[PDB]
Amino acid sequence: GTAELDALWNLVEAQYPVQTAAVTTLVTVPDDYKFEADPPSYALAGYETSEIAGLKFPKGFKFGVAGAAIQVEGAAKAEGRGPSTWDYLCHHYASTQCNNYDPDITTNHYYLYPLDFARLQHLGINTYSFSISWTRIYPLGAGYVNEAGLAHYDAVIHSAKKYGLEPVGTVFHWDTPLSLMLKYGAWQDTGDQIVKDFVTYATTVFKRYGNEVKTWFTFNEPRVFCSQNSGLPYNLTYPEGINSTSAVFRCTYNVLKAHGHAVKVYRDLVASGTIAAGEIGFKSDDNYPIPARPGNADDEESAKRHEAFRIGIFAQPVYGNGDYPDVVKETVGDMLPALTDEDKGYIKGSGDIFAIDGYRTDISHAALNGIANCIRNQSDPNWPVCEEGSDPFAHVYPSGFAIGQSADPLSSWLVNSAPFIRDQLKFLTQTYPAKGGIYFSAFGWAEDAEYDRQLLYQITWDGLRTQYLTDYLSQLLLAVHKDGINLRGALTWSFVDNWEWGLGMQQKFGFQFVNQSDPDLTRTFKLSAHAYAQFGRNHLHHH
Amino acid sequence: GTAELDALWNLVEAQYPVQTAAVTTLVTVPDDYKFEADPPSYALAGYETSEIAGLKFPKGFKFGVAGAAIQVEGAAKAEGRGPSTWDYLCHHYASTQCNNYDPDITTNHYYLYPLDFARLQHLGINTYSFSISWTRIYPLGAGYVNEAGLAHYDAVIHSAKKYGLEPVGTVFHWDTPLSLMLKYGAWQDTGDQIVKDFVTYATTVFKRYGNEVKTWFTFNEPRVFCSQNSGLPYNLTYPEGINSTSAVFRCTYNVLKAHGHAVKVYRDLVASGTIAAGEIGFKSDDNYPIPARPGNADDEESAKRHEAFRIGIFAQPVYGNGDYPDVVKETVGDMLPALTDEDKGYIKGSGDIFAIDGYRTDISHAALNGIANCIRNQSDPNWPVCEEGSDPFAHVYPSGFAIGQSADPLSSWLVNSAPFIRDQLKFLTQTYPAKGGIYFSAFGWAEDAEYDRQLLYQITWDGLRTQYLTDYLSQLLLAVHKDGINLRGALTWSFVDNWEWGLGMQQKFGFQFVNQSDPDLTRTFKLSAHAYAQFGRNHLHH
Ligand SMILES: *[C@@H]1O[C@H](CO)[C@@H](O[C@@H]2O[C@H](CO)[C@@H](O)[C@H](O)[C@H]2NC(C)=O)[C@H](O)[C@H]1NC(C)=O
Ligand SMILES: *[C@@H]1O[C@H](CO)[C@@H](O[C@@H]2O[C@H](CO)[C@@H](O)[C@H](O)[C@H]2NC(C)=O)[C@H](O)[C@H]1NC(C)=O
Ligand SMILES: *[C@@H]1O[C@H](CO)[C@@H](O[C@@H]2O[C@H](CO)[C@@H](O)[C@H](O)[C@H]2NC(C)=O)[C@H](O)[C@H]1NC(C)=O
Ligand SMILES: *[C@@H]1O[C@H](CO)[C@@H](O[C@@H]2O[C@H](CO)[C@@H](O)[C@H](O)[C@H]2NC(C)=O)[C@H](O)[C@H]1NC(C)=O
Ligand SMILES: *[C@@H]1O[C@H](CO)[C@@H](O[C@@H]2O[C@H](CO)[C@@H](O)[C@H](O)[C@H]2NC(C)=O)[C@H](O)[C@H]1NC(C)=O
Ligand SMILES: *[C@@H]1O[C@H](CO)[C@@H](O)[C@H](O)[C@H]1NC(C)=O
Ligand SMILES: *[C@@H]1O[C@H](CO)[C@@H](O)[C@H](O)[C@H]1NC(C)=O
Ligand SMILES: *[C@@H]1O[C@H](CO)[C@@H](O)[C@H](O)[C@H]1NC(C)=O
Ligand SMILES: *[C@H]1O[C@H](CO)[C@@H](O)[C@H](O)[C@@H]1O
Ligand SMILES: *[C@H]1O[C@H](CO)[C@@H](O)[C@H](O)[C@@H]1O
Ligand SMILES: *[C@H]1O[C@H](CO)[C@@H](O)[C@H](O)[C@@H]1O
Repeated sequence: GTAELDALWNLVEAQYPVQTAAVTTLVTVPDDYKFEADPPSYALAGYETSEIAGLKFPKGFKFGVAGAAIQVEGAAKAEGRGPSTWDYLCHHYASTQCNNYDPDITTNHYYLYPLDFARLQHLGINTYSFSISWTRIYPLGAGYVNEAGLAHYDAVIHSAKKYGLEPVGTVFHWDTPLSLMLKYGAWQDTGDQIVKDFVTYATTVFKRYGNEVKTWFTFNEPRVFCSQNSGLPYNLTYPEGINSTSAVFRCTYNVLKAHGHAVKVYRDLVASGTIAAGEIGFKSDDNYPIPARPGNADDEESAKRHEAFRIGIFAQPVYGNGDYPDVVKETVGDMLPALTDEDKGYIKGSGDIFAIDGYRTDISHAALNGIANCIRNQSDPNWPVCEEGSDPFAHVYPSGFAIGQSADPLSSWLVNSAPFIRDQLKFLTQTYPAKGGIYFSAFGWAEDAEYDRQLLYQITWDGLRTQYLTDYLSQLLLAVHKDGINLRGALTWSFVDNWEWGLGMQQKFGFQFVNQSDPDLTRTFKLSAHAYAQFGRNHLHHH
Repeated sequence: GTAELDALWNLVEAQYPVQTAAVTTLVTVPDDYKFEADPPSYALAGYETSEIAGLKFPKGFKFGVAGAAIQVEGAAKAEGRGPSTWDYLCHHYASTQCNNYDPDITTNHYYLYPLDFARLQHLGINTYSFSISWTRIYPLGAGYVNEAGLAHYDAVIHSAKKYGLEPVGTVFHWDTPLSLMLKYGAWQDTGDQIVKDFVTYATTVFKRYGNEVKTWFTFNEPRVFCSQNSGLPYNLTYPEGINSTSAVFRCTYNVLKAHGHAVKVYRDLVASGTIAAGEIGFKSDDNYPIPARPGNADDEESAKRHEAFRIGIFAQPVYGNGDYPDVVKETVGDMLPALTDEDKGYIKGSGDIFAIDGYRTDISHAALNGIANCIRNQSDPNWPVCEEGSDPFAHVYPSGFAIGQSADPLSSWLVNSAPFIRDQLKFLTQTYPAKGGIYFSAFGWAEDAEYDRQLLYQITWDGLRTQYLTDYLSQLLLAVHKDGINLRGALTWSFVDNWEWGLGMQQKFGFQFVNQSDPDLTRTFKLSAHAYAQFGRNHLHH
C-alpha cells in the first residue's frame, strides 16, 4: 500500500491504536427481519395540533433523516481510509477534547447501513442525508484514489434507493484530511492548494455519484466548521501569518472559494450531460436572533451582527450581493481575504438551493460594555458579535424566563424555539433567495441525561424529543401553507444516537437508541421515531 | 422541656448536630413584594386540549398544593420540637439512607410560610394541604404538650386563610416520634399504647384547629409508611415477636385502629359542637394495575393482588365490607392481627371521604415462577404481591414499550399514565364509596436530572412536569363530566422543591424551584406553576 498512509496512521495510533468493531462484514437483512413492536396506541396522542389538520407538504417533499460519515460510520481504518484531523485529535487528546471517546467505531453504520435503511423504510422515511468521507476517496487528501472507498458509497447509495430513500450527499462534513493539515495547514492555506485539492475531490465524487445523487451540499455548516479551526489540532500546524483568530477567517475565504469552484464543476457536469441534472448549495446553520428588548436599537444592532457573522459571512457572497456583509468587513479587516472579482465570479450565484440547519433561534443582548467598545477589542469575550454570548443571555428574555425549553446542558445552545421557525424562514428566503427553494436540513433533540438511563423502556419514551420533532414539523408545514415558503424538505438529526464530536457517544440525538454496551450496537426505535413516522403518514402526499 | 427531650436530641445529635437556617424568624411579606415576571405568552400554548374546552370543576372544587411538615418546614429543633425517627435516621445513617441530606432545614417553610402563601395566591391556589408535626405538639409523642407548637399551626392556618387558601390538615405524615419508638416500638406495639398515644394527639389537634380545618386526613399513605417499618431505624427496636416482615402488618393493624379511634373522637367533637362540622378520611396511594397481557388470568390475579396489598388492606376495612381482603389474609396469616368485632366498630365506616395520591398506574406481570409458588415463600423476591415487581416489568408492556413517560430514574415508580386516571377513579369510587366523594390528594413530577441544572432559565421551563400536571388535570376534569365522579379536589405535590425522604433535597417535585445554594432559599416559579395557575383560571368556577 501507500507508505505515507501507513505513516499517518502510525502517527495517529502512537499513544493508542484504532479499535475494531465486533462486526466487520456487511450485514445481510433477512427477508423475515422482525421489527420491535409499536408503542401503545395512545402514545402519540396530543402532540399534533388541529391547526395542521389535513395539510400536506408539497409533492416531492424530502422527508428525511441525516447523518455524517465520521459520526456514524466507524471503520476508521477499513478499506484503505486515511485519518482525518478528528481521528488524530481523539487519539492524542481524548481525555481533554473528546470526552474520552473516539470515532473508531461509533455506530458501525459502515457495515450496518442495509439494516439501518430497512429500519428507516419501516418508518416511511423517503430521504437519506449522508456525507462522504474525503479520506475514504483520497486517503491523503490529494494524490491517489482509493477505489474501495468509491465503491463503498456506490453500494450505500444503491442500498438506500432499494429501501426507498432518496440520497442527499454532503461533500465535506468537517473530517479534514490529516495529510493536508500537516502538509500545508489545510483550510488555513495562504495560497490555494486546498481549493484545488477540494475541487479534485469533489469532481471525483460528482462524476462517480451524480447520476444517482441529485441534491448536493458542498459543506456542512462552514461557519461552525471554520470556528473549530481556531483550536487543536489545526493550531499545531498553522501556516505563518495565521493565528487562531485569523485562522477562522482564512478558513472562511478558502471555504467559499472551494465551494464556488466546486459548484462550477458541478454545473459543467450537469450542463454537459455527464451526470444527471441536480441541485447544489451548502448547509447554513444558526439564526437571526430576536432582540432582548423590542425596539431597542443596540439589541437590534447586535442581532444583525449575530446574523452577519453566523449566516451572512457565507450566505451573502453566495446568495447575496456577492460580498461579505458590510459589518463583518468593518470588524475583521485584513484577517478576511478580499473576494477578488474572479472570486466573486465563481461564488455569486453558486447556490441552487438554500439549506438551514434550523435547530433554534436565540436572543441578542447588546454587549453590556457597549458594542463600539467591544468591536474594537479582539480580546473582549464577546468579540466579534458583541452581543452577550453566554447562555444566561443568549436564551433568556429580560423577564429572566427562557425563550423556550432547554435540552441537555452539555449542548446548551439547543432549545425548542419552534414558534420562531416561520420568521427565520421568511428572513432567509427573502434575504438569500435560491431558485430551488430551502431545505430544513438538520434539526433534532438531545434529551436531558438520556445517557444516564440504564433501562430501555426509560429511554424509548422520549417525550421532549417527540415534542420537539412534532413542533418543528408542524411549523414547517404551516410555513408552506400560510407563508408560501418554497420548502423542499425536512431532515432530522439524527436517525441514530451517534458520535457527537467532542462529546462523543454520550450526547444522544437519535430518534433511535444505539446500545453501545452491545457488540451488535442494536438499534431500538424511540417514541420520537414513531412520531416522525406518523407525521409523514399524515402530512405527505402518498398518491 | 423535660430533660428527656434533651437526652433524645443528644442521642440524635451524637455525631453531628442539627443545623440552623440563615433565617430563624417569621418573615413579613412587604406590601410591595414583586413577583417575578410571567413566562412568554406562547409558553403555555398546546398543553390544553379541546376535549376539555369550556368544562369546569364542580363549585367549591379544592384546587391546591400539598406539603408535609418534615419535608418543607425545617426548624427541626426550634420552639420545643422533639425528634422524629427521620431526624435520628438521617443524623446517623445519612450517607446510606438519606443521600447525605437531613431534614434540619429543608425549605425553611416554618419561617417562610407567609411569603409562600403570598406566592400561592399569585397563582390562584385556593387550597393548602399540610401535615402537623406530632413532635411539635407532643415532643415525646406522649406526656407534655408543647404550646409553642400548637400556636405555630394556629398562625399557619390563619395566614393560609388570609391568602385565600383553604387549609386541609393531615394528622400524621410519617414523622414517627422517636421517644415512642424507643419506649415500646411505636407502630410495632404489640399492645395498644401507640393507639392511645396517637388518639390523645389527634384529640388535641382536632380541638385546637377543627374550627378552621374542615377536611382532615389521619394518615398519609399508610401502606407506604408501614413498608418503611421493615427497615431502619424501626428494626433497631422491634418488640419480642416482631420481625422485619411482621412489623409491616403489625403497623398496618395499629394504624387502622388509630384511624378508627381518632375518627370516633372527631365525630364526638362534631356532635357536641366543640368544633365545626367537617369531613375526615385518610390518603390512599398506588393503583390497581392493568394486566400485562389482557385476558391472561395469571396477570389479572397478580393485578388484583397488587390492589389488595397496596390499597385494599386499608381501604377495605374502612370503606368496604370492614375486613381485610381475603387474598391478604390467605397469604399473611397471623402476622396481620385479626380485626375484632370492637375494632370493626371503630374502623368500618370511619371514612367520610376517599383520597387517592394518584401519581401513577402500573402494569402487572404474574410472577414467572408462578403465583402459587411465590405466595408460599416469604423469601421469594416478589412476595407477597407475587407479580414481577422490578421496573422492567412494572412499567413495560410485553411489547417492550412503556406504559408512559418515565420521570427521573431515582424515583422510577413515577411515570406519566394520565390515560388511565378515569379507570382508576371508576374502580375506587365503585369499590370504596365515600359519602363525601374522592380527593386526588397528591400527584406531581420529578423532572429528570433537574438537580444537575446550574442556570435558572434551564430549570424553570420544565416541559415534562408542565405536561404531566396538565395531562392529569385534564383527565380529572373529564372524570367529572364524562364519568360523574364526585371529585372533591386536586392537590399537587408539591408547591416547592423539598426534602424527598431518603433522596433529600436532590429529587425535585415543586412547581417552584428552591435555591438550596442561597441563604434565603429563594423561590422561583417554574413553567408548571403557571400551567397550574392557567388551568385553574380556565376550569374553576369563580
Ligand atoms: C490552541 O487552541 C486550543 C483550543 O483547543 C487552545 O486551548 C486552550 O488552552 C488554554 C491555555 O490556558 C486554556 O486556557 C483553554 O481552556 C484552552 N481552550 C480549550 C477550548 O481547550 C490553546 O490555548 C491554543 N494554543 C495556541 C498555541 O494558541
Ligand atoms: C492574530 O492576528 C491578528 C492579525 O494579525 C492580530 O490582530 C491584530 O493586532 C494588531 C496589533 O499589532 C492590530 O493593530 C491589528 O489591527 C489586529 N488585526 C486586525 C487586522 O484587525 C491578533 O492579535 C493576532 N494575535 C493574537 C490574537 O494572538
Ligand atoms: C444493552 O445490551 C446489553 C448486552 O446485550 C444488555 O445487557 C446485558 O444483559 C445481561 C442480562 O442477561 C446482563 O447480565 C449483562 O451483564 C449485560 N451485558 C453487558 C452489561 O455488557 C442491555 O440490556 C442492553 N441495554 C439496553 C438499555 O437495552
Ligand atoms: C433493618 O432494615 C434495614 C433497611 O434500611 C436493612 O438494611 C439492609 O441491610 C442488608 C444487610 O446488610 C442489605 O443487604 C440491604 O441492602 C439493606 N437494605 C437497604 C439499606 O436497602 C437491615 O438489614 C435491617 N436489619 C435487620 C436486623 O434486619
Ligand atoms: C418472621 O416471623 C414469621 C412468623 O410467622 C415467620 O413466618 C413463618 O415462617 C416459617 C418458616 O419459614 C413458616 O413455617 C411459618 O408458616 C411462617 N408463619 C406464618 C404465619 O406464615 C418468618 O419466617 C420470620 N422471618 C424472619 C426473617 O424472621
Ligand atoms: C479588551 O478586553 C479584555 C478582556 O475583557 C480587557 O482585559 C482589556 O482591558 C480590553 N481592552 C480594551 C482596550 O478595552
Ligand atoms: C424461596 O425463595 C428463595 C429466593 O430468595 C429461593 O432461593 C428458595 O428456593 C425459595 N423456595 C423455598 C425456600 O422453598
Ligand atoms: C442560587 O443562589 C446563588 C446565590 O444567590 C446565585 O448565585 C445562583 O445563581 C442561584 N442559582 C440559581 C438561581 O439557579
Ligand atoms: C481492527 O480491524 C480493523 C480492520 O477492520 C483495523 O483497521 C483496525 O486497525 C483494527 O486492527
Ligand atoms: C472484519 O475484520 C476483522 C479484523 O479487523 C476480522 O476479524 C473479521 O473476521 C472481518 O474480516
Ligand atoms: C458479515 O459476514 C460475517 C461472516 O463472515 C458475519 O459474521 C457478520 O455478522 C456479517 O453478516
